[PDB]
Amino acid sequence: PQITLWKRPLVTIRIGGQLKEALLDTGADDTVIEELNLPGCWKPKLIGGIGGFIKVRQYDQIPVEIAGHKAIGTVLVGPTPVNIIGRNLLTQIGATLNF
Ligand SMILES: CCCC[C@@H](CN[C@@H](CCCC)C(=O)N[C@@H](CCC(N)=O)C(=O)N[C@@H](CCCNC(N)=[NH2+])C(N)=O)NC(=O)[C@@H](NC(=O)[C@@H](NC(C)=O)[C@@H](C)O)[C@@H](C)CC
Repeated sequence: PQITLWKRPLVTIRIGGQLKEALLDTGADDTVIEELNLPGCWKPKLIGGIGGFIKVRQYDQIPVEIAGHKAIGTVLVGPTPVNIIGRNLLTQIGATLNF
């Protein structure tokens, strides 16, 4: 699709069999989702944002369906204020910015 930016670019994703809402975030290197269980092994990581750093769980090679487009890649899980789809998965679905 073509998504304009008058409103937050929120979309439905499927991850681990569950439906969630997430923000398409060109300013995020990585995909960060609120605390939940995912299958498999994770390792501890820290990530930064506007306000500082938080601790997250890094899961690799997780399938995510993003507005009906498939991706498989890293998902970080932790106390993010908003679920965000970052460039690691936006590139997989062919997302670009256009103006
Ligand atoms: C979680 C809240 C929504 C997404 C977030 C994405 N902003 C980018 C900004 C770039 C850094 C300052 C971000 O956090 N990116 C992180 C996301 C985490 C991630 N791992 O991908 C990032 O790329 N982090 C990199 C580091 C890049 C930082 N800069 C740098 N390396 N020079 C990293 N790998 O840790 N937006 C925001 O932080 C903005 N917040 C908002 O829009 C709203 N606030 C809330 C709480 O939703 C609004 C109500 O204010 C800020 C800028 C104020 C207008």
